[PDB]
Amino acid sequence: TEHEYYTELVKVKEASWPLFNSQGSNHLSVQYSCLGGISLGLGLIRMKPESKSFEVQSSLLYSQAALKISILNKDRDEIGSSTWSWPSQNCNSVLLKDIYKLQEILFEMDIWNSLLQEAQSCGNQGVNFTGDEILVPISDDHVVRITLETSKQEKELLKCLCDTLNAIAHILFLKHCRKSDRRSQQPELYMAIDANAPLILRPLIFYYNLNQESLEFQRWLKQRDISFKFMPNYPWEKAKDFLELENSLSINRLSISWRIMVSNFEPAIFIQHTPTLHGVWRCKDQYSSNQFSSLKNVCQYIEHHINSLSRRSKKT
Amino acid sequence: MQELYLLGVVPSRRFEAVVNSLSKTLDGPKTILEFWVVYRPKDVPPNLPRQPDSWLRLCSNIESHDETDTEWSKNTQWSMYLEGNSEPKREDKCGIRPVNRAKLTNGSVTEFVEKMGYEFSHEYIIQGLEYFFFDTTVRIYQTLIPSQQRSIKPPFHPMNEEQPWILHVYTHVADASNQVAMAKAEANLTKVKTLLSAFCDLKNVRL
Amino acid sequence: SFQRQLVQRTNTLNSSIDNATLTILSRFQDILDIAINEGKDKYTVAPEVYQIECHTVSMVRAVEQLLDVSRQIKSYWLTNSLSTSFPTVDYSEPDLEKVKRTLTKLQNHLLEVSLIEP
Amino acid sequence: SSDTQQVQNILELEAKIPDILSSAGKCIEAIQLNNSLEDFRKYSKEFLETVEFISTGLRRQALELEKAEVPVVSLQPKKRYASTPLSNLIFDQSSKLI
Amino acid sequence: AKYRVFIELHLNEEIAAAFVLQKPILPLIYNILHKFCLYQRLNLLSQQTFQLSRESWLGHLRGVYDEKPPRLRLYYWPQLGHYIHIFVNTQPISAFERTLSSKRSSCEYDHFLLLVEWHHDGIVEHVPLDDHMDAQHLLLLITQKHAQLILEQIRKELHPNIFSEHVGGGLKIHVFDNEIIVKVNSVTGRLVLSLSPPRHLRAAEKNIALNTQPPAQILNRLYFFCIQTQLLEVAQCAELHAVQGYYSFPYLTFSKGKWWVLAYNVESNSWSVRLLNAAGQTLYTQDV
Amino acid sequence: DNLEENKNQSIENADYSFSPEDFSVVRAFMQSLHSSKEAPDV
Repeated sequence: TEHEYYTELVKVKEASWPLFNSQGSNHLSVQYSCLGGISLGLGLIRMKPESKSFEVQSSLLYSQAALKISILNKDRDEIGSSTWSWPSQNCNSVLLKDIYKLQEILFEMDIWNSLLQEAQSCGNQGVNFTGDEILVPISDDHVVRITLETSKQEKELLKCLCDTLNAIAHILFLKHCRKSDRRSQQPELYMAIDANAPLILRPLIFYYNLNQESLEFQRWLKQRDISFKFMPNYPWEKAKDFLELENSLSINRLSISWRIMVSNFEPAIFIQHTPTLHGVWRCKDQYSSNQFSSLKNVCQYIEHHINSLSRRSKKT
Repeated sequence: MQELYLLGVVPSRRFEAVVNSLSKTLDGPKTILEFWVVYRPKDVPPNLPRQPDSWLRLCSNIESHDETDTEWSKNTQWSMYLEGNSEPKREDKCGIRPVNRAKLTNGSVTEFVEKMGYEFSHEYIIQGLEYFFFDTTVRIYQTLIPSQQRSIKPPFHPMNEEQPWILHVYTHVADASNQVAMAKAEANLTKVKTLLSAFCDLKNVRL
Repeated sequence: SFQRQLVQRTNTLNSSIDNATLTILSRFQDILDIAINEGKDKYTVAPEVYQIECHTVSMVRAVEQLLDVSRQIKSYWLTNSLSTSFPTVDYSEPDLEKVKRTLTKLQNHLLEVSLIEP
Repeated sequence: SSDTQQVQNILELEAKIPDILSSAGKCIEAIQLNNSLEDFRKYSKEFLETVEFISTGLRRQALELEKAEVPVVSLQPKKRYASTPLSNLIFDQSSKLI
Repeated sequence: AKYRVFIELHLNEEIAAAFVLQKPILPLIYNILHKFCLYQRLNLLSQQTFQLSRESWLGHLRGVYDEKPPRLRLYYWPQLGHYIHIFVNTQPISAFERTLSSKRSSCEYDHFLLLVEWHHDGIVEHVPLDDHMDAQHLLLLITQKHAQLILEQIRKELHPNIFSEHVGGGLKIHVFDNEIIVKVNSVTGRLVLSLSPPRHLRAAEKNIALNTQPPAQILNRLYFFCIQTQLLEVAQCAELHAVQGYYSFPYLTFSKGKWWVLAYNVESNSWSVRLLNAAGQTLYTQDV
Repeated sequence: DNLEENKNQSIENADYSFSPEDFSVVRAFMQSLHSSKEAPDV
């Protein structure tokens, strides 16, 4: 019985894993979350005479889990869909495979802890959760509901959206793991609420309201057909690795110029747009600069020009 | 700012194991390189405190700055420290001393110590690693002698062939009056002390 | 101190070892003292039998004590820190370009981009 | 001799211990079934080395356990946050999703 | 399978015990079958509370289980505390006692229930239970009723000037709404300006966390200030600088440009003119 | 059940973790039941 066991432990230690003794149970146990994430994880290597080969016990709930995300319709019929996945391993033993599924489960439990915990603080952007699910009300009556697993071209496009929503959440999650390093970032704290939020999801909303708003604006111009020049400059336009792209997502202001074209003679009205993540429509015409908030005020502000400038055309 | 220092000799014979250990049980490592300077007061008669700690200590991070440059002596960032003596008969519990992290920004840097009438005194380069632990932090020392005065060109000169690595736990109390914050700090350092006593022997040391 | 801890622990280990071995050898050694037969009273023989069996059980027990030590030492050799973080599937190193084109495209979805300019 | 290797060395020690039983029971058997003092002198002469070599082997392996200077108490792990392989792994899946 | 083993033993003992003493006979098993599944019902709840402690949602949850007959003690967010108890109980009623029976209808069971106390309210309301049920959902319904009582309370503390729907205190400001749903778990109402809110966040929610002043006068400040936020955007055409060199009285004091000084104003809201220095000729109108 | 060396070493906080807890409280089920069956008698 003896030689069978500690040699297996050699098989694991050879693969470089932390090992620690337990209570009176006396079995050695694996720190399976050695790559880490948030919470610590342990698992005794239970002897299994019934199968000879050993198997690791753990307190983990579901044998399988992943951060499912999906798109409700107006009737909340599902349209888009996603589920988190992992690349295949090539273990020399079943037990190590169990260790990997084990660690990935603890990992996903932690990411669920993250979105659930932020879900408290971010509700003032309109985020909701009943606890069993996380409502995210948005445009065109939809909810990007999220749930952990228990136990024509548009579909492909939305599937790509699901890829983004699923992966980027993990990336930002890892960024939060980087932020757990405790540099204590003072200046943003007063731009922050309460307090050390992961910020794992808020920017993801931020770019969405950005998209929907700019879209609505361009549709407002198209409704009466007027020339304009959209001028994007995203933070992630420049990156040489995922480490830079990781920092591309931040609380930083995102200016966007809008050289709308009206008069064929009088100068185009510059329209700065700077939505800060937390903590927006700065007009600038032939007359003087202005600072708004609602896009509708920007619209009527244009209306003063289509009106009064036309009256200027009528002056002579 | 009342710092709560600790000290711990590390023989170089076993130093790498300590690194592999700390990396697996603490935040960081963050790389540490720095160039101390001391500029000496020179006035008579007393009462000048003229204490060995009374001599001023300007500090400057130098790691990110490139070795080739020679005009780093002013262009580099700088800071100023005092570090008063530790409180008397302080044992078991960590020694505690006042510290003041001054900073400054101008093209005129070093010159000011002469403007105070102070002149050049002893200096030494520090290298090692820091490890975060919420508020508390532990830095490990190597006091390399510079290859030339105010020069940043390797090799730098060891004090001896087998220089001990000088481990140094510390934390920075915002103010001495708050025994509450003193309690939280003494607690945190106590937990750190327990955390790494398993492979090192820290102790209070008078200063 | 760090030293005296391992030292005294080593003292404990050596103590248990010498005690176990001395136990086995003593219990066996006294059986020969018990081995005598002739000239004994019939009653006197009786306790000696139980003494034999008990010495044997004591021997096998100290033998168990030895393995009990062996498990300890094995546990000590696996409580040590790893030299390095373990290798995994670093294979198929991910592209940066597609991620950018996808993010930038989706963010610009249904949007009439008009270059940049200074 | 490093890390797991000493443990494997302990495996070498493992086979010897149980036999020490029957060998003793062999020794007595020489005065028992064999009824021979000389053969008992033989196997008793053999039997003691099973004791000596294992005892000294333990004391020496333990001495190695001290020379290795492995700490007496298991360390409390930090909540490790970002080993690189985890990072490029998650990145690998990210491209896998893309 | 251990349950199929260990359970049968003692029950088979008691079935004999019915004959060892007086005849009951069958129902004595029945009762024992409930509290069993009821006591486990507490564990299956109580253990989950610990999952909500060590994991999300972290703190403000520490309902100790008790070794006596079982007794939960859930706690909550600090607020100058608050707690739920849960118990099995026995409440016989005559309404079935005689109207039933004489059939396949039990007299005494007897008896078993599920208390759910809701203290620090004086209500001690016995909220319904109906599986599926979890440690969470109770806390959810409880925060719902409790916090909504805080909502209606502050609604009473609100000015008459600003009417509010029962939906959650979602007060209007022509036309934009300011929903003020209370945060689940920890308080500080997660108000939503309307999508993504401006700086008033820090002026509100974080300021509400400051705890100073009643959560009303501050809201009063918000109603006072947001209207200014509207008008100042409307102040761009015709430089209504709203100079405060006259007075900070609620009626408000817009200026004019580009030029004793006349002072156009709005308050009722209604059209109004009050040139003043002093206080000169004034008159009001009502267009739109 | 029936009834409900120096190897004290283990990781401090442990949690999150696992450690049997091979069995618990199951004895308290039925025993609370029989202590309660005698309750009306009491």
